[PDB]
Amino acid sequence: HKHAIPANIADRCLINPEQYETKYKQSINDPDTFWGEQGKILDWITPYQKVKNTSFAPGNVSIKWYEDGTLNLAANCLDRHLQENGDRTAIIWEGDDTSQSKHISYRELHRDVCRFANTLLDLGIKKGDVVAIYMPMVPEAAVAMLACARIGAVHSVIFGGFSPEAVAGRIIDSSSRLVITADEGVRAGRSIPLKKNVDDALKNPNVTSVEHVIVLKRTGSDIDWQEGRDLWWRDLIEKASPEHQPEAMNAEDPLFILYTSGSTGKPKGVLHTTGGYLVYAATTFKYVFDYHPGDIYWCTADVGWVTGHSYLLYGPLACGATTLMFEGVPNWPTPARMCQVVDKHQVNILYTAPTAIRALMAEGDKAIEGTDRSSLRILGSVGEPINPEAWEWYWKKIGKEKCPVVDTWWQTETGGFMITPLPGAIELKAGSATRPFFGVQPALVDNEGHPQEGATEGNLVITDSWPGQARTLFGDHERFEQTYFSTFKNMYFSGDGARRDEDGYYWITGRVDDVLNVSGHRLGTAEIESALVAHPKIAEAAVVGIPHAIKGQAIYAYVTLNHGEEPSPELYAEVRNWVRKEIGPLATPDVLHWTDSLPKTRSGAIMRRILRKIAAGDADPGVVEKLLEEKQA
Ligand SMILES: CC(C)(COP(=O)(O)OP(=O)(O)OC[C@H]1O[C@@H](n2cnc3c(N)ncnc32)[C@H](O)[C@@H]1OP(=O)(O)O)[C@@H](O)C(=O)NCCC(=O)NCCS
Ligand SMILES: CCCOP(=O)(O)OC[C@H]1O[C@@H](n2cnc3c(N)ncnc32)[C@H](O)[C@@H]1O
Repeated sequence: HKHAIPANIADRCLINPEQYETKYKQSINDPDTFWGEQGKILDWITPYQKVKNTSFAPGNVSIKWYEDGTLNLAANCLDRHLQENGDRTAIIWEGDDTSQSKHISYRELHRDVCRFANTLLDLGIKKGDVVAIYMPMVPEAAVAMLACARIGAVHSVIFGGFSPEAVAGRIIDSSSRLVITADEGVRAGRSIPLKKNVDDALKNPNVTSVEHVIVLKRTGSDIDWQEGRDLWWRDLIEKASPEHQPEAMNAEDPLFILYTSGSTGKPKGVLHTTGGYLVYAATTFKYVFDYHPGDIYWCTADVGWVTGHSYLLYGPLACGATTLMFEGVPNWPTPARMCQVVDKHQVNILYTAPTAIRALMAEGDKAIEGTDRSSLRILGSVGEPINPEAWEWYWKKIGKEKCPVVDTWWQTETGGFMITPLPGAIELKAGSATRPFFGVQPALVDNEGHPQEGATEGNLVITDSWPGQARTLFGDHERFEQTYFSTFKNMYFSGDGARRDEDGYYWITGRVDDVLNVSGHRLGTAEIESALVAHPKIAEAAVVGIPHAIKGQAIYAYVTLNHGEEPSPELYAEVRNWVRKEIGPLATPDVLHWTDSLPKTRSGAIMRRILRKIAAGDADPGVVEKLLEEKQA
């Protein structure tokens, strides 16, 4: 049944159950008053007058918030805190090696961001230019992002785990002018060859836009160097002035791109602007994590993903929080690592992923052995569904039965939390995201777009805009309309399925499109198919997800070879390595199913549902039996 709000939370919560109901209803009935007042969570250089100005209508998808106002994201995350809180830790950095760590005051963070901003400008970088950031979990990644935002440059963070080919792709689509990386990343006592990956990516003859590469000496390893192109981070920043006066950006000036896998084609750059995004990130962070000054906060998400943008850096810093940046993996060297970090830094709010929770739970009490955990007050979960027994293990083992768990459902296209508990306001059901946040109107529709009311299930749509909504796909607004606003007209389609129970709670069941969730990573099946088919021995491929006790879904690839070609264990490894090279280790098929029996319709279209069910272990009609025999082997 429900978990009641505990008294300690009741005594402190910013939002109680009555306040939730009042605010939500105003957020929907009168969003201009509600967000007009709520926008004051930030400092504006010139105040807005218009608040909500959005349309989801066919041929007129247009989203604007606070449009006539100006601000600077770097000033809201840094400058404004300096006067009263400049000595406060903005970022606690915990190294993969626990003997290495740092506390970085707001004043120290501000200074390096000013220096790096001048560094960028001196390099000929201007407002509107795209800057690729391919960084490990080090504070210099945050410096780079915040300095881009300060000067109105549009950063494009590329997750460090992508391959040279995945990196080149992103640089080409975005016309990145600059690449910011490190000699090597460090993760689980191991090096990641980031700069060398950059070298390989930049040899792709279709990469034409890049003028420099800035390189942080993280490990001091021997690397190759291209004179003139390659610049050391330290060389540049030490010669830069610490004085930088921030200019006003418009609320709708582009802030960042994030490449996101979709149901069809290669990943596209989900674009966020400035005002609405930052208002929404700060508002959701504060209310949902019940942030009180002095609260130590740790989100485990990588900087390379939206969770890392909104809830490691932007939400927290705007709010004047201490946010923890962990360099490593929550279970290395031992499964107790995560909770040792909590004890070490007296962390009060912990926000992580179900895959991580499941990985720790497999280790049982080894995940908590020798650790206290008493500083914790709030837990959270993001990225994927969480089953009740993982939710209960997390709530009992990590939170000592004392901490509410906020299961936050949202996406890269939403900027911030969409459906989530608030810890002082909403009683928890293990596995449920619960109720919509302020300004969020979910609905469920069937495949024909018919709204489904009460306790039912359907396709999860949002029926109006909210301040943190992505504004477009980089260079392709028509695709943006087509992808999200064309299936169910006048509505934003999330691509997820959900049920709503008799209490009005949402239970997110997962993607209903051809998108996979693998270790809490969003990947398209079509893009893995392309990677595979690009192999010179492969003619066809069909990728499906299957359940996996830790990963959530594993990648199961049915593969048809060019005629005359034979399978082998050599070829098996080689085809996995092939995808590892095309995209990255994150997209590596778990299973390869060699077949000549791909099930096609009368018009040659792949019957995915049957592949899915067969892989899950349970025209030319004969193919099913051959597929089942093969699967059995
Ligand atoms: C559970 C988890 C901690 C396990 O991590 P893991 O032990 O490294 O295993 P993963 O499946 O994640 O990674 C697979 C590979 O990618 C590599 N990798 C992972 N993150 C990397 C990074 N940041 N940079 C470079 N390589 C990375 C690993 O080293 C591994 O490589 P290998 O096969 O050569 O050994 C991790 O998958 C995780 O935190 N996922 C949740 C995602 C999330 O945070 N959700 C919300 C984000 S929006
Ligand atoms: C939120 C950070 C992840 O952003 P991405 O844009 O990479 O992925 C969004 C998708 O992750 C799943 N998802 C995310 N959170 C949840 C969640 N809390 N419960 C169930 N599924 C979730 C949903 O399917 C969603 O469409």
